[PDB]
Amino acid sequence: MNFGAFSINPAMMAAAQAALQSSWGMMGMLASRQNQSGPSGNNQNQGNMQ
Repeated sequence: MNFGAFSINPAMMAAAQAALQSSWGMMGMLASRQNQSGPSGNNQNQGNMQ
């Protein structure tokens, strides 16, 4: 009797795919973990006087 008639239009699956847009792709000032190109941070203690 189900000649493809009881096929349900996706919504939860549809929203899940859209939720990815909020999952990642965040703004830089919101994600405090910023990357640096090279050892410019200087974590060495030798040469560090405070």
